[PDB]
Amino acid sequence: KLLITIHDRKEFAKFEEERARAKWD
Amino acid sequence: MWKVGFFKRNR
Repeated sequence: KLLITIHDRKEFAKFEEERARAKWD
Repeated sequence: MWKVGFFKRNR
């Protein structure tokens, strides 16, 4: 039940990996 | 899982 600390960082990067990533990426 | 259903999106 503590997977919601690191896995939640990806479970949120749905479009976030294209919104807050492509910025510096 | 438990709360994850709406937590892994919430947190």
